[PDB]
Amino acid sequence: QTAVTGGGASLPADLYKGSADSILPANFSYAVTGSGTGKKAFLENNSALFSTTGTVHFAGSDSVLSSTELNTYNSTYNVSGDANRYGALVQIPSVATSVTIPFNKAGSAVDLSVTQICGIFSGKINNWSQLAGLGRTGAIQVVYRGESSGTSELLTRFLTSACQPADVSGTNLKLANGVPAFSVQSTFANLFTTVPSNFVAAPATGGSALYNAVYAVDGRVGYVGPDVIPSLTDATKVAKVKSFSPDEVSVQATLETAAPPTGAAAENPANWVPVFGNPSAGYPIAGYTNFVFGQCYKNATVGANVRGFLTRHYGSTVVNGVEQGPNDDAIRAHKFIPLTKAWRDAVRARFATATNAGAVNNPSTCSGIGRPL
Repeated sequence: QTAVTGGGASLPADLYKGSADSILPANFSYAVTGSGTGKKAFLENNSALFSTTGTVHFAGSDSVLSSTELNTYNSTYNVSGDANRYGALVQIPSVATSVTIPFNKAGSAVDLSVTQICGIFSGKINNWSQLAGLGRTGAIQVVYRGESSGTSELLTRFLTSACQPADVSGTNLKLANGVPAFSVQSTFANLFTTVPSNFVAAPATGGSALYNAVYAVDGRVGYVGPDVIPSLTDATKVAKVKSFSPDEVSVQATLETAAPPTGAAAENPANWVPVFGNPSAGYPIAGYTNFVFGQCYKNATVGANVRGFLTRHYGSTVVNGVEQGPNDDAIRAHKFIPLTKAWRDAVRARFATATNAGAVNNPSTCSGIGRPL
């Protein structure tokens, strides 16, 4: 009977549950809501947001925990001396992912420069004829996620980092340094003083509904994680960016540029999710999608089930002479990027190994405390 209740981000949802190769155990549930609702469900321990009851045990999110979220959590659920505290939370990367740019406009292969992508998503470029050489004409309608979304956060972090003032001049983006500028937003509409009229919210929650909305009306463009894309390589339907298809992220220029935190750095959940807004090589729109767990569970079987999952997902095996995580074949089959060995080792050592003071249901740290039965 023991249930492990979660949900959140749509981007990794099919890797996690519902496919023949999905990686969460059978007793883990995963209600797809988008990352913002997932974080709220965990942080406020509110399973109604996952259409169920009881304690929320985890969330998936491709939106990082904010400073305010962490401080509110600590001061509510991890109070010094409080016998009723839940304890610390755990934020860890799960896989890395690109963000893809599906579009619905017949013609030749499309390769967008940084300037052009910035122009489309700011509203500056609003007609296909304004994209030189693409052989296309007509209004561009941009489909975006109405709910708080990790995919939105990943895309807007890239746009904030890469777009120059001249790329977004003459738009409704909120000002920075006196000029329109992208900012990091999990609620995409919050980029703007007023949303331009050629931007439309997807008609249902989740990236797959956004994807289908792109193909419902000629001339649309959107943004979505790669798993739902039927073909990442068909540049007549999924744009290249800077000459790269979305399966050409440079692991060297992204994941390998940050090592796992240690010591007090490892006690701070924010340090477990590096961000790479402007990679020096390769397909440039990429980041981590993450889990949020409790460190401590009053239900010992939930704690054991979480540790067991972590031991597999962050494990290490040598297959055909090549080291990999145990789930890496499924990760790649879902069009995602496995974590590097250093990160898997660090997560496994700290969070999955019960004798470690930082581990899920470590007897010393978690003694008498935890998320409720």
